Amino acid sequence: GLFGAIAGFIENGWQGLIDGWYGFRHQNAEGTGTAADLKSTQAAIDQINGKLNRLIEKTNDKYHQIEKEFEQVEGRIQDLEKYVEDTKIDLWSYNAELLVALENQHTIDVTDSEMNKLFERVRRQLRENAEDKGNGCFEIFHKCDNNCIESIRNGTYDHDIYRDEAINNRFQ
Amino acid sequence: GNPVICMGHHAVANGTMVKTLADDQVEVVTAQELVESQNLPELCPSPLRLVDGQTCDIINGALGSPGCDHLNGAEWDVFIERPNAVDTCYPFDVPEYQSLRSILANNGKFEFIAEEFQWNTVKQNGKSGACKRANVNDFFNRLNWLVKSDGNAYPLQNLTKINNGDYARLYIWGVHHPSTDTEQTNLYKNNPGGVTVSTKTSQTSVVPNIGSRPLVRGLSSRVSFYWTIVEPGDLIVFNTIGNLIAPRGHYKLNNQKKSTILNTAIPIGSCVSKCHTDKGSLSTTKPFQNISRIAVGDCPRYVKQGSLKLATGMRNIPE
Ligand SMILES: *[C@@H]1O[C@H](CO)[C@@H](O)[C@H](O)[C@H]1NC(C)=O
Ligand SMILES: *[C@@H]1O[C@H](CO)[C@@H](O)[C@H](O)[C@H]1NC(C)=O
Repeated sequence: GLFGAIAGFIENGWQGLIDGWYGFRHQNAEGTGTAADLKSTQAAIDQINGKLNRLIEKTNDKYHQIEKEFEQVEGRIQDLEKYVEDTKIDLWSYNAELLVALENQHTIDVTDSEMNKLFERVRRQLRENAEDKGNGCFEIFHKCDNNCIESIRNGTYDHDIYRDEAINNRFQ
Repeated sequence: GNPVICMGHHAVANGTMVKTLADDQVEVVTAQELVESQNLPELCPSPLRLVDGQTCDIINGALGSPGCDHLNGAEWDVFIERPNAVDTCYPFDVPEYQSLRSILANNGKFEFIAEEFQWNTVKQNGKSGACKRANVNDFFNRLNWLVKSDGNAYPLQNLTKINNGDYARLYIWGVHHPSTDTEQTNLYKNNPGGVTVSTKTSQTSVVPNIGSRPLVRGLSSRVSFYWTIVEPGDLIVFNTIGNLIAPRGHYKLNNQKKSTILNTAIPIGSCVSKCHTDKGSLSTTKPFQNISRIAVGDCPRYVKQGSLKLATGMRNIPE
């Protein structure tokens, strides 16, 4: 993708994460955990389902048209009829081919984008209390219990509470 | 200071391959097929009105051939026409066959209107040995064979009917073609014969041809069928110095013609589907189909490809 997160600085996905498209995996003094991020997950699902709805249902309600099969050739008039249909099919085949290719290219970019938005959101939360390890992981430079981790995931983390402890660990 | 928090994304063991602009084989977590490549082995009678012609093609149904009586009064969204339809009458050719067939199918209904034509000295209701409905020599029940007086005399005949109705009328009339010069003089009188059907705007006339033709039906003669549309405010004149297969009436024409015909051998079933192909109905929400270019109703668009997968998930990178 364009943002280089999925199949990028995140080396792979998590088969364990089964209740979301994106989430957090942590480790602290008391253990480890994986939890889904709903906002990012929902942001991607909504965008993809939007594509699905624009697609499924447009109006091709056709009744009386033209003959498309022939026993024997008749010449001029039959040639035109066949040529007309053959031209139609190639143009619609082309449209279907390009559409899927475009939609798919975009969908992959959107999902890569949503991964990166999540990473960036969390990066901004942590301020000077954490350092980017380079693999979609932050080293947190202060003791951070389960309530602390949950405060990061639910967006209530207050960096000022830990900043003194964090600055001192980072730089000395 | 060493707690760690990692941001990530889901993955499955095995995903689906999709195409993009730059890569025709990318693995994504979920995908949705956009090309319907499965059809039903029957045709759905709902919610579209399908009329099964069975043994009659739509031309024979309009003519009133033996065994086409069920098609009388019938209204259809789609007329289903069987490939094993069989000719069951004194037989024929329609010069502009496809155009007549198209007009009848598009019109959508078989609503026949009776009207009686005062033919002069000339007989009526001539029948045949190649057109026998239940055991007994007959003819197209919408047509009327005129034959010779007893005292051999067929005057020039002209009648006229005037359309003051609020709809356009479709008259279907024929012209008989004898094998010999004797057959004509037998049947009756003149040599040559001839028919001239006029409207205000037009005038169509035929002189019968007389020759050795192959043996279909078991006779060497044939009928040539024609049609004339009479708008509200127009008239139709029949002139005959001989050989007219005269009409018993006119068909009613819908102002808006929204119907059509589908030629297939697929049986009609129980399902509900607004989309019918010659291979059977389609029951799908997919935008495209590779089943048949012959498609009628509310249908996906026909395309050449057998599969087009739309990614509904991110790239799949497991472990
Ligand atoms: C018969 O033809 C004459 C002219 O030959 C015409 O004036 C008359 O209106 C016609 N009548 C009918 C009933 O067609
Ligand atoms: C439609 O595609 C399927 C596979 O998706 C293929 O098996 C089938 O032969 C195709 N039909 C035609 C008429 O090409």
